[PDB]
Order: sequence, then C-alpha cells, then structure tokens
Amino acid sequence: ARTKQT
Amino acid sequence: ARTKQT
Amino acid sequence: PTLPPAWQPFLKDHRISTFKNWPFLEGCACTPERMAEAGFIHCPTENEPDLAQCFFCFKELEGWEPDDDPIEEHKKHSSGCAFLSVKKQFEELTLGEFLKLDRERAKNKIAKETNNKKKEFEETAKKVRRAIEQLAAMD
Amino acid sequence: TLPPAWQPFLKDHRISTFKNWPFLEGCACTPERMAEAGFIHCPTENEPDLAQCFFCFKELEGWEPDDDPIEEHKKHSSGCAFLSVKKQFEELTLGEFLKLDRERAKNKIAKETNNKKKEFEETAKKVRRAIEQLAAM
Ligand SMILES: [Zn+2]
Ligand SMILES: [Zn+2]
Repeated sequence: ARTKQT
Repeated sequence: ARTKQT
Repeated sequence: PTLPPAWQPFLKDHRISTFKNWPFLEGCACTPERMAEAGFIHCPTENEPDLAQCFFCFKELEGWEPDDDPIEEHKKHSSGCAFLSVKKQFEELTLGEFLKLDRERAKNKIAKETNNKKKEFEETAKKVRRAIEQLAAMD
Repeated sequence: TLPPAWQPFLKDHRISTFKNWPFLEGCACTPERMAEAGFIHCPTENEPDLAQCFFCFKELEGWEPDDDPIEEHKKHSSGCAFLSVKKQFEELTLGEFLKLDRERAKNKIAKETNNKKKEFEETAKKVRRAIEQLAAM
C-alpha cells in the first residue's frame, strides 16, 4: 500500500 | 483500631 | 486523566491525598504515609471521623490509636487481603499481574456489597417476623 | 475493563475495527494481520481501505492482497516504536506501558501539528493566487 493523499 | 459498626 | 479514576486508589500518592484532616501526624506510628502504605483510604463520617477503608479488600476500621501500626492492624483485621502480599511497586507490575489484581478487587467489592445486603435483609426479616408474632399474640 | 483511550493497545480491539474489510481469507493483509501490525480501520467515502497505525498515526490506503502489513508499516513508518515492542501486552510492566503511552501522546501531537502545517500551506497557496489575480487586473 501507500500514504493517504490530499 | 476496630471494625466499623452499624 | 493519565490514570482512570477507578484505578487511582492503587496509587499510594492518591491514597495519602485522601487524608485531608487526619488527626494523627508526626510523632504517631499511624501517619497518613503509613496508612496509605497499608492500603487505607480516609472515609470520615459525622459519627466516625477517623474511619479508614482498605481500597482493595474494603475492610473498614475506626478507633485509631497513635501507637497503632496500620500494617499490623490490616493483617489482624483482614488477613486474607491480597494487597498485603503485593511486594512489587506499581510501575513494576506486569499488566497481567495488575489486571489479575483488579479482578480480585472487583470480586472483593461484590463480596462486601453482598454481605451487606444479606445483613440488611436478615434484619428486615426479623422485623416482619416480630410484627407477625405480635399479631398472633394479640389474637 | 480498560479505558476507551487505551483500547487500541489491544489486538482484539483493533481487529474489531475492521467491519467491512475487503481482504479476507487467502490474503496476506487480513484483519488479524492488519491488527497485529498496529492498524485500525478508518474508512471514508473516498478511501474505503484506509488504515492507521494507532501508535504512530501513519495512514495507508491502496492495499493489495499480497501486502504484508508489517513490511508496509516498516517501509512507510520505520521509526514507529510499536514495531520494536516484542512482548505481549499482558507481559509489559506498567512503567513500560506508561512510557509507550507517553510516546503515543507525543506522536499524536506531532501528527496534529504536521496536519495544521499542510492546511496552512494550502491556505497560503489560495491567498497567493487570489492576490496575483487581483494584482493582474
Ligand atoms: Zn485490605
Ligand atoms: Zn506505527
């Protein structure tokens, strides 16, 4: 997975 | 000391 | 905030702090430090202003004398109290140990409430029984 | 049994947070595994697979079935103290536990602060743009 954006 | 009463 | 209210009595500093107007201070064997080290919280009433309670086994003791050693009094009056066996300091307990102790405290609290309700009920039973004997007696 | 604020320390609490998790049996990132890695489930409208470490507050979306939650946590948040904790909860001393909760408290403030930074930087962009447009005509 990856780092929440916005 | 002694136990509480009532 | 940092420890929940229900668990504060586990802490000596909390317990000491409950002794706002304890009569026995320096010169006496039962000082607040010593009462607290023994498990006691201060519970003063109108009728008994020196009333103390173990936070763990809920034994209540009044009529304190200056030479009274709170540990020996606790040992004498409530020998079965697990807290007397706790040799480690709070921070040094494992959570399993701590949770085990809080379960035992909860059981002690229930045992105390229950024993109370019993004695109150038995007393009501005596009243009612008497009242009914009186009526058979008049009869 | 334990105060709300401290429940997330407990695996069984964390698992319970996975109400509608897509990746179930046969997958590497199951709820048991997510929970063992520290994750709590935080689904939004926009990101329904959103997960957060309860301890360092790292947020990760875009989970794939073969994802190993521990390696993802290690990768994305290498310094998270929770990854060092080898002992089981019951086996911690209260001192150890209280130490960890202090660190979590700091982590939370660090995160709130990093958030406020990003929000401020975003308002600054808007204000800069407005002023340019106004200076233009
Ligand atoms: Zn006791
Ligand atoms: Zn983390």
